[PDB]
Amino acid sequence: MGSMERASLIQKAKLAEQAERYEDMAAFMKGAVEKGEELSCEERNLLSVAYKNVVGGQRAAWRVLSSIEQKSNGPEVREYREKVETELQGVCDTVLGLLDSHLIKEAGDAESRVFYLKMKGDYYRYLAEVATDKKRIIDSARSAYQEAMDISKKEMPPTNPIRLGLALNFSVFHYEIANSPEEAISLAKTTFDEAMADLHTLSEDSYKDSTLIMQLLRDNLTLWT
Amino acid sequence: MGSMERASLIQKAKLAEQAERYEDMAAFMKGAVEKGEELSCEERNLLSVAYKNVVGGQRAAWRVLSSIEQKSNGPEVREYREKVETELQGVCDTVLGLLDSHLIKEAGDAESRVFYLKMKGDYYRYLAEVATDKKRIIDSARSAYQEAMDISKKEMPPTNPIRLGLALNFSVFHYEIANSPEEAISLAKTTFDEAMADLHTLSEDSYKDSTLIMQLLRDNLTLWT
Amino acid sequence: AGSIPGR
Amino acid sequence: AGSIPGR
Ligand SMILES: *Cc1ccc(-n2ccnc2-c2ccccc2Br)cc1Br
Ligand SMILES: *Cc1ccc(-n2ccnc2-c2ccccc2Br)cc1Br
Repeated sequence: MGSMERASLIQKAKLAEQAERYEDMAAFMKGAVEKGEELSCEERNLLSVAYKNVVGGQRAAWRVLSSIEQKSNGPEVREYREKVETELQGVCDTVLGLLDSHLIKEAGDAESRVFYLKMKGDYYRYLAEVATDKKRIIDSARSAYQEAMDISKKEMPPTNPIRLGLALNFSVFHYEIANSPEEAISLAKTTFDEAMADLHTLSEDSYKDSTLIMQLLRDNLTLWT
Repeated sequence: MGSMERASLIQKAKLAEQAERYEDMAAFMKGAVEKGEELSCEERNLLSVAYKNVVGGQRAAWRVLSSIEQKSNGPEVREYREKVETELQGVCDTVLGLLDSHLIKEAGDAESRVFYLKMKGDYYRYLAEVATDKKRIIDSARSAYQEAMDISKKEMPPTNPIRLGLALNFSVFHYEIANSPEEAISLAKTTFDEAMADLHTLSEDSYKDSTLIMQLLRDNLTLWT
Repeated sequence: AGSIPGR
Repeated sequence: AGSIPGR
């Protein structure tokens, strides 16, 4: 995407989202990141939405194929699950590479740095879902989430939607990846309760944003308890 | 896909369908066709389902982008609509190439030949939707549908699901492409009525198949009249 | 209007 | 369970 203007890549990413063309969206946003400038808040969201949709479809397909493979236990189901798995790992490696070159190191503000570290934890978590260096991948996810948590607790109010989404995803990591359901439940509860106590400070629009993510925390707590 | 066994390609196409990986599905089925053997009834359906889903997503995206482009009347929306349009045309050309090399010429039975000629009309119709050689593309769609109709009326009962789906799609061609709404309505009505009169000959399972497509004919008639 | 959906 | 959906 080296010959396209940064602003044109961003515009095309927005069009790709409207057209539900998420692979295109991700390629446009990768091109925008590779221009070397920092990303605005809206541009970070475009980057995250694009890759979340791409890897979300891969993960859903991997789960279908892994279930068929486990039920069967010819080489075709394993071969095809392996093909999807390799593609998924390639997308995660691409996102992690963008974060490492050089989005995180240039992110000084808490909002941007927490956003990228949450992404780093998420994409290591997706790698962990298919891994069997499994321990090192899990530790990489945990380390990224933990640094994001530490910054968010110092620099952001408890209702900040990025802080809330980070805590939600880290709790999912604890429950689904790290075999730590009690840590997952504790984190979700503490996060919910501290956000509840801070809602009084918010405008109607911010209240809507924060309460929507609190409902996701409550939905997980209901499923886990 | 030249190094994969035909049976493995078919098995993987079925897995790709279960995983909703339609681009993969289409590539597996293209590889199977290129083995040079005729396709069974089930294999023809896999081929059609795969490409219908691929081109269906392209068509939906093209329509979103074409609407934005018409509302705006920078170069980005036109450029991106053009990119999607070129990709869609490439998929249609690929399918038409498989039909021409050599699925149609080897199809002797009415069920297979009608199936492929209907596909030929459909993919020319998708080309026509984005064309502005528009007349020649429209005539190619019409010619394919007409030959399929002529065979189906001679060789298939009026409730045959392939015959019904062909008539449904040809009626859509008349209404949406050929600017012939009265021909579309007449074809849909005659097709519905002749199928209705033949339902008494069918088993419960065949009755279910035929009546489902008759409902689609009725749905179009309700929208058109 | 509607063509055959195709599964 | 459920992570942040992401639009
Ligand atoms: C990880 C995360 C957390 C919050 C947001 N965010 C910001 C503004 N709205 C949202 C959002 C996104 C998805 C569901 C609900 C909400 Br309130 C974005 C991200 Br990537
Ligand atoms: C073009 C066409 C027409 C009918 C079928 N078909 C055969 C058996 N079932 C179906 C079908 C497919 C989609 C919707 C409803 C029905 Br009854 C397949 C095809 Br490609």
